[PDB]
Amino acid sequence: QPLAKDKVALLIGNMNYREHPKLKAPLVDVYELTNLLRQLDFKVVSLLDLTEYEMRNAVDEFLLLLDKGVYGLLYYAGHGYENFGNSFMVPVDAPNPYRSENCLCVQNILKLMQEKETGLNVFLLDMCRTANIVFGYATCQGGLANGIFMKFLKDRLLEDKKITVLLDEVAEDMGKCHLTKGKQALEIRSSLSEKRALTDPIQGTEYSAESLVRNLQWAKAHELPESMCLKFDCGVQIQLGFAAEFSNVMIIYTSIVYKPPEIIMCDAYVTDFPLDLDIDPKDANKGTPEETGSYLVSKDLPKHCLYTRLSSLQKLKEHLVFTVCLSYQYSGLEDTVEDKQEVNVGKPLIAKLD
Amino acid sequence: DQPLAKDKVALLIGNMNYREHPKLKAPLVDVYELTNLLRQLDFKVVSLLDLTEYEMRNAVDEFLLLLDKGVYGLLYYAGHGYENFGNSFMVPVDAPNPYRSENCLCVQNILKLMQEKETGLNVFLLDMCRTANIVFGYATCQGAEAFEIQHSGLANGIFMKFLKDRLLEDKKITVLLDEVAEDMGKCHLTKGKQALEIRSSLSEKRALTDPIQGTEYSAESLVRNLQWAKAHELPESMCLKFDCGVQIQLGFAAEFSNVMIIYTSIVYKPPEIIMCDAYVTDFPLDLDIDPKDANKGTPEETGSYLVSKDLPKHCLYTRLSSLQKLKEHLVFTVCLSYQYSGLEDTVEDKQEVNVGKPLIAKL
Ligand SMILES: CO[C@@H](C)c1c(Nc2ccc([C@H](N(C)C(=O)C3CCS(=O)(=O)CC3)C(F)(F)F)cc2)cnc2cc(Cl)nn12
Ligand SMILES: CO[C@@H](C)c1c(Nc2ccc([C@H](N(C)C(=O)C3CCS(=O)(=O)CC3)C(F)(F)F)cc2)cnc2cc(Cl)nn12
Repeated sequence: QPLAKDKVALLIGNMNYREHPKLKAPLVDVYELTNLLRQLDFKVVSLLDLTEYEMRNAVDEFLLLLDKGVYGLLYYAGHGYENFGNSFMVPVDAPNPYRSENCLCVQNILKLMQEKETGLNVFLLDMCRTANIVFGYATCQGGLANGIFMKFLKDRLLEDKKITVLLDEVAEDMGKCHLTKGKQALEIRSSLSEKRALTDPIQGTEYSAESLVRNLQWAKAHELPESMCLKFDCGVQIQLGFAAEFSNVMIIYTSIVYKPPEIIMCDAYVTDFPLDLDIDPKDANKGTPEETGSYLVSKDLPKHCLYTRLSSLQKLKEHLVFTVCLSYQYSGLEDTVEDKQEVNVGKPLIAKLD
Repeated sequence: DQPLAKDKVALLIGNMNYREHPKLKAPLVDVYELTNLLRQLDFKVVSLLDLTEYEMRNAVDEFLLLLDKGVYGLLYYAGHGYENFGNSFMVPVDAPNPYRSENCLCVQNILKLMQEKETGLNVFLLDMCRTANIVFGYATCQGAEAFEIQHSGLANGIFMKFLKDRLLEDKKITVLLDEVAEDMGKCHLTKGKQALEIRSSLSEKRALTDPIQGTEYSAESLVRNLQWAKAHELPESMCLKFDCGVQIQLGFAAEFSNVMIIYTSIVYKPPEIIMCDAYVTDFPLDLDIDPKDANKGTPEETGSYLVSKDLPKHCLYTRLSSLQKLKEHLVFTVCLSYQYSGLEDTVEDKQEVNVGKPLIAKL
């Protein structure tokens, strides 16, 4: 029975390009793929909208996890560039027109992967135009629907079959669909000489330094701040919540859980976020998570709160410090009272790394 | 439902006799055996040994013109190869030492031309020594180290030994090749001697065993049949009669599309004649036939080990390789040295023969 020493996955979805058309599918697809891989016991890091420097750092750190026998999976969705026989992943800060030096060369990553003694290394490119390496290269021409590749991949990914056979079925499913024939293509390259599957069990978990390094890094990237009850001088109590949508996207939500009898009406809101997050106050404190651009973790969030989506957590170099304001009017009075409390929740999710 | 092929054509090239590089042995057996397995799957096959740059570019370009809509193509190359700047190359027998890209055939350039075809299935197999529905098998093996114990020259190469055991399966070509890759992985002898990468954009259930689409007489179909029929035309057997009464039969067999075996035998000898030798000579200079290799008592003495079994026995054999170099009619002389009963004098006679342009030279 083939076994994995560990299962690690890096998933990058680029959508909000500074000088190129915006994509919608990577958001839904990276989130879908993250939960499918968690079902197969992968430790996953999922990141949205990365610059060149961020993507190069993420890919280099992912490659350091590929110790002998480890199963790796690198998925990229976004703009892709093809030039002089090479393909390139396009970061969100790419100039117009594309230049090689600003993008990540796919063949350079494949060359770095061939140097590893991984039990399985899957590299999937879902682009808009022995190492045991399986490379899938999906290409399509330029609301919450999946992209073509993920629509077919998600319905086969949990199969207990050799990864090459399973990807071959995905390519055949696409060729049997009229939507794909003149819109989407799939190319698979493989030097897999053994029976290896994403479903293969992880080997009897020892506590070696090598395995502890891999678990530590992943554990940091998943650290959410604990829920907080803020107590104000006037008696008002605000509950503060934190949810992870991606490794670099966190949803914050607030609710006035206790309002004293003597206070007619009160409003709470979050403000003064670190400037490196670039939070537009007009997109914060929404009555629904969907209004923040958060449509995936929405269902699993408490109701009747105010929501703020904190994306770009990878850009935070300091502690996440922000303010909770309170505007309350006393009974039988004509004054609006303001009071604020600073909150330091440390370095959440991917910002926990350094 | 059952996928169909409009037609099935294959071009197999095996380079062994390098001018400035080491000689290989496995392409001879591998190209011969793969030809016979493909014929069993109803492919029209062209098999060529030892091609120069010019010959290879012509063979590949002419095979690419056969790839009409719905056609199943297979290109197989065995010989020296090299990878330079992400591109791989097929080395022709006239390539200088060291390799120069302009003298070699770029594999990526060929794959690009295949992409422009509406083929039902396009299979490109490289067995090198170091929409289109394309399936590309890139096999690379370690060049034989100087002190390694060599085995028989009639042994299969590593890739073909594994491929021949799966090739006839009625299974999707990508799955079949994936099983070949896995068979090589289980064999620990191949761990550092043979590698195999499979690249595929096949989007349908295509197999080499798919039946050919209800055989027609269209112009486009007849064009592929005609070119292939020309490359398989052998001269018919001849009976040469000499003044002395002796009759000599001259026979012809094909080993490869560019290798023909000629054989002579005495079919009638008058009782008054005792000694009687027939031998072939005056071959076109372009073929470069060494007379020391001609007129042998066994096919194996000419370097012919594959069609030997199907050749008539008790003949004199001559192997004519490099038929692709023949630029005019294959004209040669059949000599007769004989002796009458009771006489010490050896009498001589000869007859010139024109057998047209055989096999690949018929193009
Ligand atoms: C080994 O670590 C774990 C968590 C890890 C990865 N590491 C990783 C991911 C993203 C980044 C980038 N970061 C923070 C910067 O580039 C920073 C560098 C320091 S800085 O001050 O410039 C802030 C930006 C990005 F993409 F988020 F931006 C860097 C490292 C990658 N894949 C996996 C898969 C699994 Cl499982 N674990 N894993
Ligand atoms: C469409 O035709 C058929 C027979 C055909 C091919 N054609 C083909 C064409 C040229 C050559 C070369 N030739 C003669 C020259 O290069 C000559 C060029 C003119 S010349 O006078 O210089 C002598 C050499 C070589 F390789 F033999 F050398 C070899 C093969 C190729 N693949 C297939 C597969 C199937 Cl099925 N049919 N098929």
